[PDB]
Amino acid sequence: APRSVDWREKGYVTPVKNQGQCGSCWAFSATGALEGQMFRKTGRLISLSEQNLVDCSGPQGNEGCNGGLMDYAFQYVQDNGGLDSEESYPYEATEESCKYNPKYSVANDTGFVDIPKQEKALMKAVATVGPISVAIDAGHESFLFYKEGIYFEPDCSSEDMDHGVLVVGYGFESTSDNNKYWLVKNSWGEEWGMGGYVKMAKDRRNHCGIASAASYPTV
Ligand SMILES: *C(=N)c1nc(N2CCOCC2)nc(N(Cc2cn3ccccc3n2)C2CCCC2)n1
Repeated sequence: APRSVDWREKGYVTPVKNQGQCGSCWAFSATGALEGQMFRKTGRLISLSEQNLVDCSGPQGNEGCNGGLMDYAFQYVQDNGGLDSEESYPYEATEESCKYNPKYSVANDTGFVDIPKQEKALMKAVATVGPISVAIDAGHESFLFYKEGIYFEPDCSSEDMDHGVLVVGYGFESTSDNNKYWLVKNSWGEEWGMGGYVKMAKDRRNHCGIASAASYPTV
């Protein structure tokens, strides 16, 4: 696997979005992964509708603003036969009736792949696939108020995750020791973190569970 990867550089990644006061991080994580796989497939980067996922993917197990899972979102897209663009179906930050319209579908998927629960497997997936949906333990004030640098939380769990995000790459800080990170796109707007991103500690014992529930859609 290369020593660093940043799929933003290759065109795979839309600007940072903001989920607002809705428990829809899973929908943002899933749209980010499918944005990347649709870009690999077609060469077009098209922002996808989280609202479509929030409003419509109850049968697959999602719960709107009460949470959900990226794999359930990928199963919805396969069952539904499509997913609308963000432009056609903009984000409202509350769970509403389903308004999917196939005319405005711009993405599809054929299922999903669950990555083995190990950081080396995650690294190989990031290097060979594109952006990867992951779950993390974000439930510390240190993450809420993260500003810059490598995030390392000694109380983080590797087994109990509570937030869905997107790994867009990995690398290292030049600067001392234990300097590797996962480049993670959050859905808390651009003013959180580093332009909306967090450098997450890498190869530190599966810090915050980043490799424990990683997946991506097949297209
Ligand atoms: C993301 N914004 C988010 N929010 C929540 N909430 C907890 C419940 O109330 C609102 C915020 N939870 C997550 N989770 C945990 C979760 C919740 N649900 C509901 C239905 C099925 C699975 C499920 N997981 C994360 C979502 C992806 C990884 C855990 N996220």
